[PDB]
Amino acid sequence: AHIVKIYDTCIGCTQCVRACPLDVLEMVPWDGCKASQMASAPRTEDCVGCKRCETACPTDFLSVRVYLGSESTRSMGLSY
Amino acid sequence: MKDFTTYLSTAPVIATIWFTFTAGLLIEINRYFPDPLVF
Amino acid sequence: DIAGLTPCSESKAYAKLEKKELKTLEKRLKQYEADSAPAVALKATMERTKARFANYAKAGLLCGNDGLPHLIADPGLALKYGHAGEVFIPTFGFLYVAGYIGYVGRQYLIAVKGEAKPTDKEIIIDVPLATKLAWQGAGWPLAAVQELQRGTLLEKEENITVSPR
Amino acid sequence: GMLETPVTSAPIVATYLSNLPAYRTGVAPVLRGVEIGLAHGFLLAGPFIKLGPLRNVPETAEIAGSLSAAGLVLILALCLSIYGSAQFQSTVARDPLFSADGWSEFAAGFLVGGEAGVAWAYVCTQ
Amino acid sequence: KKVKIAVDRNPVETSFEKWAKPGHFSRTLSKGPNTTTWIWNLHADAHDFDSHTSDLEEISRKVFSAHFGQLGIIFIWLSGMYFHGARFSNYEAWLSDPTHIKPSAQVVWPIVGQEILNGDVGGGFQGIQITSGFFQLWRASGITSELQLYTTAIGGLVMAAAMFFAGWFHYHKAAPKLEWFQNVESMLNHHLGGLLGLGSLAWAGHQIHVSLPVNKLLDAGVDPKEIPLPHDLLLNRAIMADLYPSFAKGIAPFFTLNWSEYSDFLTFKGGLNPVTGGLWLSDTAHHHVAIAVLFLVAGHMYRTNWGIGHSMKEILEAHRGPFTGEGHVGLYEILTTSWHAQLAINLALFGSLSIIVAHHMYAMPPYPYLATDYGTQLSLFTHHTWIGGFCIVGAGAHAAIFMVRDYDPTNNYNNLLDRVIRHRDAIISHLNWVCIFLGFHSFGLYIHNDTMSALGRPQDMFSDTAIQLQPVFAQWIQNTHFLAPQLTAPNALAATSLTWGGDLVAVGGKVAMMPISLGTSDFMVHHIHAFTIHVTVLILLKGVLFARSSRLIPDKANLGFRFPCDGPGRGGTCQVSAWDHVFLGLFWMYNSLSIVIFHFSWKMQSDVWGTVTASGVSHITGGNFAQSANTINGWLRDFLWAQSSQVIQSYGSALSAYGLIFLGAHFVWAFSLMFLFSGRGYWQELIESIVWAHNKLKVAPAIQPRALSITQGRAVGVAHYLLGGIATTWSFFLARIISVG
Amino acid sequence: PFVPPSWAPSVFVPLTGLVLPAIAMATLFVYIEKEAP
Amino acid sequence: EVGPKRGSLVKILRPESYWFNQVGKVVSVDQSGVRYPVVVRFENQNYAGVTTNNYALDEVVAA
Amino acid sequence: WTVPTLNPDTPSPIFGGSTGGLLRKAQTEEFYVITWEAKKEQIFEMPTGGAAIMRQGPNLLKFGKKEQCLALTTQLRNKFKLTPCFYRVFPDGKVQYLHPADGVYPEKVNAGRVGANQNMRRIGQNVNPIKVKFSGRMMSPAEI
Ligand code: CLA
Ligand code: CLA
Ligand code: CLA
Ligand code: CLA
Ligand code: CLA
Ligand code: CLA
Ligand code: CLA
Ligand code: CLA
Repeated sequence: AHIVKIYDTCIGCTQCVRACPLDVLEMVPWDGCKASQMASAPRTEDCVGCKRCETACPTDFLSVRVYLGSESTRSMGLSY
Repeated sequence: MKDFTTYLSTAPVIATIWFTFTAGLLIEINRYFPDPLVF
Repeated sequence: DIAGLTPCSESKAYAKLEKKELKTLEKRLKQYEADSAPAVALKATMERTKARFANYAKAGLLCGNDGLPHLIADPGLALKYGHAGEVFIPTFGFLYVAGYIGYVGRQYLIAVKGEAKPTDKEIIIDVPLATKLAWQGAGWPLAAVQELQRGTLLEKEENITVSPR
Repeated sequence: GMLETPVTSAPIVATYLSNLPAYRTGVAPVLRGVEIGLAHGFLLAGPFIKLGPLRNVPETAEIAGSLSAAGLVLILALCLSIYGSAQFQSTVARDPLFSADGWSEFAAGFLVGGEAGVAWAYVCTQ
Repeated sequence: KKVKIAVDRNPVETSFEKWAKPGHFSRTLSKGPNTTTWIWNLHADAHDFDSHTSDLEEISRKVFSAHFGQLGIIFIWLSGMYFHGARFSNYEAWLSDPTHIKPSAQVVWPIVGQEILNGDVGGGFQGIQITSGFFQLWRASGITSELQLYTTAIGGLVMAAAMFFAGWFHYHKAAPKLEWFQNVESMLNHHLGGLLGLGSLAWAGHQIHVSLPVNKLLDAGVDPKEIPLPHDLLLNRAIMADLYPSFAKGIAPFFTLNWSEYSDFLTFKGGLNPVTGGLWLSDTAHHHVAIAVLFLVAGHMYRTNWGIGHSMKEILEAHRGPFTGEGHVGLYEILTTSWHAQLAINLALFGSLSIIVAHHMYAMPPYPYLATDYGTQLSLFTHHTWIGGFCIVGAGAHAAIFMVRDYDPTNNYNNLLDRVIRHRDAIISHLNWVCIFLGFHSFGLYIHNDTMSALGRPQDMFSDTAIQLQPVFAQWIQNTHFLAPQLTAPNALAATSLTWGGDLVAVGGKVAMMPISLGTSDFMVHHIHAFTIHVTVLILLKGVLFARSSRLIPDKANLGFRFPCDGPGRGGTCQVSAWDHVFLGLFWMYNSLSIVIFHFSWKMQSDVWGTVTASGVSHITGGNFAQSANTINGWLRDFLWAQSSQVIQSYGSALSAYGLIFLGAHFVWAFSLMFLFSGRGYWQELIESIVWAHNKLKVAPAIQPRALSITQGRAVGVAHYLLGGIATTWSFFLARIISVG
Repeated sequence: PFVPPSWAPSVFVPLTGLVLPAIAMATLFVYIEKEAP
Repeated sequence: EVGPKRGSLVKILRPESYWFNQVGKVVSVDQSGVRYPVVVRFENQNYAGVTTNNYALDEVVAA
Repeated sequence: WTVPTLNPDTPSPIFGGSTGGLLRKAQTEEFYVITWEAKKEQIFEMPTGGAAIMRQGPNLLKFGKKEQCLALTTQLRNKFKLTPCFYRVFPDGKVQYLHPADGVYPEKVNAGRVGANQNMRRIGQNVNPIKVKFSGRMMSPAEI
């Protein structure tokens, strides 16, 4: 499975969660930013690695990173 | 007229006029001084 | 002379090539009239060929075994045997015009960088400023040397972005 | 859900497919292999006989074609055996053909049937 | 329901204010540039009218005015061709000797030694030998002097000014409404009757009154100066009556249904003119008359403002069978509201028509002294073929654009389009299998022949001497067409063309047209053509059907029509957009059309074109197509290596320019490989280092330099690939056909 | 002497070209698709 | 009152930032104990088209 | 809020069928089932290709992968303003609720969610790969 990591530079804009096409990320309460929210990846077994979340992240540098790992039926997005 | 001059000041028009001027100068130099190889 | 070459004024292959070019031009001219447009154009081409060969031989160029002129790029040989007009003088001429263009462009960028929208001036060229800088760029070597000596030509390392290594 | 068409839903083609040995579901796999091998070897002997490099020389075109078809049947039998070994390794009614022993017997039956079909096609031209 | 002229007065004010604000048409580009990408975007979305606004009326108005601008450009180009033929050509000299004087209409200035390009074309003229065929067209129209061409050039300039004025007037002063553009019935009626029918009738009138008598006197040996002027022929009935006796009766036999009296200038001769080598102008005039009547009849089919006529919506809705569900329901609304769907249909039929034009033009030469001009024939066939292929790829592109932007599932519940998208997997899978079958059975024959020839076994090859594959169907069709004038065409004096069979027609010692025999090599190259066309169709169809969704990316429609990818996920989703399918289809179209033009060139130079001697005909290549086109080595040696001699040794002559382009075209094509095999990440980092060097010397531009986008990189690569390859073939073909033909 | 017989190529070339690659491909194919316990 | 003054120009010290060693205008500084309270706006956009970012107190220097 | 239970006897939208449906993976590995409530009969676009008609009330559909279910969820939420939910079904009959996992959509923060895969540092603070070398397998410095 791919490795999805969230960093402390996240501003809690929830743009990465809305851009995820397989429901891998979510928002959890936090205290390190004004939005009082932080991105999380509790369902990385369903991540395909499209990196749409990185495209939707506005922080410099990115707060969410996807490292392509082992490949399975779910990570390869195979319907067969 | 101000807008027309501003349009003429755009990069493609300026590049076209400048390259036409430079090419014309080189062509006229080679026409009045045919086959220049050395100084 | 240099590299075992011979002057074009004494090369037999040079004169042979001139005769060959004039021969093919005359052969093409033999099929037309004597007072028509192709005849006049061919005669003009023949005169241009003769003038070009005489001018190349008069310039003192060196010809090889093929009868074609050969250029000398070494400054010592060029200045010692009168070949500076091949590669030396055109070198400095190009350096002057190239530095002219580069200096004018750099001056324009520095001039428009202190405005409200420099990108707008980059896409829509300010003709009066560009013309003034183009005319003032004649003293580009002196101005460039002065800028280099004052330390204003380069930018400090702390003001230039770099990768995280 | 799926797309149904008269080509895949006609009862005539369904009966024709069910009548084939591969879709019998209840006979011995070795018998199925023998039938399939005979039906394949008989048709396989043709191209090598009429188009091989020795197709113009007489009294040996059929010999070379039949030998080539026999070699192809042997290669196909080896392919069936390795397919069965690499497909069934662990774990209506279940067809016994889709098993290690079933597919091995099927491959052996295919080899015997294919060689018999090639030999029968050779003598049929004499 | 009412067809009328709906126009809004002064919608857009004519001003130069927006000329100084680049990117005003786009909301994103109106902000201004910050990076260099913006500049490219400024040109990539200039004509994307549906992307600037969602108002169909504004898009239609912009399209209509853009059409006027295009017609003005075309009129300027035509006027330039007529002006060049009237002031810098040898048309008048070529008229007195069209079999020896080479057509030329371009002269270069004597600068930097380029005057060598002004070759000796004949007639006491020096210039560049043209291959557009304007000389033959002007001779067919009856033009005998440069004054007529000059007058036509001035008229073309006037027409161009009128086209530009029409575009400005229709965009800024009187802009048509949306309901005016949606009158497909009225538009089709006018285009069928008025445009096509009236144009054919007017051209038939010109041919009957100008082309036929002038060309009859020209073929009879009369000097062009002694031939009466067209107005003199149109003013008195004595000259026309002497040339055509039926003119003595006037237009009376036309109204009394005595059309048979006009058989002197309206015939069914067929074949070709033995004097000029082209089609009989009486046949072309009669052809245009019949075409005009047929199109005029066709222009009275649709309902506009009266009860009579047809409603295309009713016709489409009435066609419904048990195997297609609803049928053509919603197709009328799709074609009356989406410009991309109409562009797709029009581009497909337009490209197919261009290819048909190329074939019919080489087979039945319609202009005098056109068949013997091998350079013009080869250039015309190749040019029209390329235009047709490009238009076909564009048709696939716009079909995909419609499917991505204008498709609506609420109007396609169970129509033909809905069912096609439902079984797109089956369609693509079967087309994939037939493509693989065709590739094996077409290319494997050549590979087998190459291997057998190299192994010293020519008896095992797929040739005429060895195992043969004769095209029995094509040969039977050829025999049927050759025998048609005796049983199935009693009124036809000869066949439509000489390619079917019969005797050869030669003009000036050169074979104008002779029968074309088909053998094993023809069969193999035809299957090669079928395979290449099938693969191009597969890529374009796959890009259209899977443009909205697929098993890999279920929401592709949300990503748009032109997007680079969807990330390296799912194993990699590089080039999934329909744009990338068009990008690959361009390469396949180039491959297909290149093999097509190669086959045409070799077949014509081997079995058709050549000189005529005493008791025998000698071809250009000596008839080596039937023996060498069955192997790849034969195409590489006898066609590519042997015929490229003329372009590589062209230096020092008038064709040297072709050789230069032949080298330049090899450069551009290779240049394409830099953009097609690389990615923008490397270039962006390299640009970062160059920007560092610029920042060090305070010469960093305000507009941040960015590497080309992924889509732009693919577009640049395919553009350079197509330009380099087509220019290479163009230089090779023109140099070879001008030097030996 | 180490000289091979005259019939050595007629036996070794078909072996190395068809028998050995078939055995190697079959054994390798079985090894690649073998499932771990 | 903690952090740089609003509207002042600062230099970015974050190595992985696109605007490293570049000057940007200060927009606002958060008064809580957040990790990156300084908001900096830049004239040149990054590769993602963004012109603003958040930085810590020690990641920006008055330049 | 409580986890819902799949109702296999739920009507499916009116669709004539297509070739982009389920494959052998649904019968041997797993498949997905999406259910939603529609206020009225409406024509929507199927993620596998084609146009279907959702009926008034409950609607059930089957897909081969989770991406198809989420694409349909996004389409139903953004266009018709509905609230769909899906499950992963195994051949043995096991049903696993997937989205929204906690009953609330992940774009909005909800109490009770425990953060996972969160690094309390930035990217620039990651160590070099040499410090991660000779580990159990290929490991990136971000994994530690
Ligand atoms: C870009 C690289 C380059 C290269 C590869 C050369 C190569 C050469 N140069 Mg040279 N030169 C260059 C740049 C270069 N030069 C530049 C930029 C200048 C301007 C300052 C000169 C000015 C120059 C002069 C004035 C002379 C040479 C000479 C020579 C030749 C022999 C001397 C030598 O090798 O030492 C390297 C060259 C130098 C260090 C420059 C000084 C010259 C040294 C001291 C040798 C001179 C002594 C004597 C003339 C040697 C020849 C003896 C006899 C055959 C007459 C040699 C082929 C000599 C020559 O053969 O005359 C025809 C000569 O006198 N060059
Ligand atoms: C001098 C008269 C005139 C003036 C002042 C304007 C002014 C305006 N027009 Mg307009 N128009 C005119 C004539 C004029 N037009 C004509 C003759 C036509 C018919 C073609 C049109 C059709 C037209 C349309 C359809 C539209 C406008 C639009 C506009 C507005 C903004 C676009 C613009 O001009 O940017 C400048 C654009 C250009 C300078 C591009 C010129 C391209 C020409 C036509 C083609 C050149 C072909 C080229 C030579 C061949 C390429 C080969 C290459 C190697 C060079 C603007 C207020 C647009 C608008 O209102 O936005 C909503 C709109 O879409 N015009
Ligand atoms: C007998 C009537 C008639 C004729 C001859 C034409 C002819 C033409 N139309 Mg048109 N059209 C008509 C009726 C007609 N239309 C009606 C009734 C409608 C409304 C339902 C339309 C709506 C329409 C649209 C939306 C478009 C056309 C377009 C075109 C041009 C296609 C370009 C081409 O390939 O042709 C060959 C080119 C030529 C033959 C050049 C010669 C052009 C001359 C001037 C003939 C044009 C005659 C035409 C009736 C204009 C006279 C009106 C008068 C006020 C000046 C063409 C010239 C396209 C276009 O706009 O092009 C600019 C296009 O987009 N037409
Ligand atoms: C669009 C096609 C076209 C055109 C324009 C013409 C035109 C012409 N044909 Mg023709 N023709 C055609 C097609 C065409 N044809 C075809 C397809 C055939 C094959 C069947 C023929 C076969 C044919 C024959 C056999 C003959 C002609 C002839 C003629 C000429 C005289 C027609 C006639 O007899 O009286 C027709 C009368 C009219 C058309 C009415 C004229 C209307 C005028 C212009 C109205 C002007 C009014 C205006 C207000 C005036 C005020 C002026 C102002 C300054 C004050 C004429 C110039 C004859 C000829 O040329 O003799 C050698 C002739 O013998 N044609
Ligand atoms: C009647 C013909 C026609 C028309 C009206 C259109 C119209 C349109 N096309 Mg289209 N297309 C066509 C034919 C046509 N196309 C053909 C024949 C092809 C196959 C090549 C395509 C393939 C195609 C693609 C892949 C795309 C479009 C797109 C578009 C839309 C955006 C405009 C645009 O392309 O940007 C502006 C136009 C340009 C920047 C022109 C580029 C200049 C080229 C590269 C030069 C070609 C080389 C030249 C011939 C040689 C010159 C020599 C050189 C040294 C100077 C627009 C509505 C785009 C779209 O829909 O957006 C989403 C899209 O991406 N078209
Ligand atoms: C794909 C094109 C193609 C075709 C049509 C052929 C055809 C042929 N090759 Mg050849 N070859 C090819 C490619 C091709 N080759 C290539 C690419 C190479 C280089 C690697 C070679 C190298 C090569 C060599 C070295 C030799 C041949 C030889 C031969 C001949 C005999 C081969 C043979 O008997 O095999 C047997 C064929 C089969 C066992 C299968 C037949 C195919 C059947 C008919 C298809 C069944 C489909 C059916 C309709 C489906 C029914 C469905 C339902 C109704 C049941 C034969 C005419 C031999 C020769 O020299 O000729 C004298 C020979 O020695 N080829
Ligand atoms: C790497 C060295 C090498 C190479 C490239 C070749 C190549 C060739 N040999 Mg040769 N051979 C070699 C070593 C080599 N041999 C040695 C050391 C001996 C002495 C025992 C022989 C004895 C030999 C005979 C008797 C014959 C050939 C023949 C041939 C030709 C037919 C193809 C073939 O493989 O036949 C078979 C080759 C062998 C059976 C020798 C292999 C024995 C070594 C010890 C095993 C090598 C294992 C290998 C490195 C593992 C990698 C292979 C694979 C798993 C990746 C071919 C050109 C035939 C010929 O001449 O055709 C005209 C033939 O009759 N060879
Ligand atoms: C590198 C090793 C290799 C060897 C030794 C051979 C040898 C042979 N090939 Mg072959 N080939 C090879 C590689 C090889 N090939 C490859 C890599 C390809 C793909 C490019 C081909 C493609 C090919 C084609 C298309 C054809 C051949 C044919 C032939 C036969 C020549 C027919 C002949 O004139 O004799 C006379 C033939 C006979 C007397 C009949 C003998 C029948 C077989 C060989 C004997 C019995 C089989 C044996 C018991 C079982 C072997 C299986 C084994 C692997 C377990 C010959 C025995 C031709 C052929 O098959 O003939 C019909 C032919 O059509 N080959």
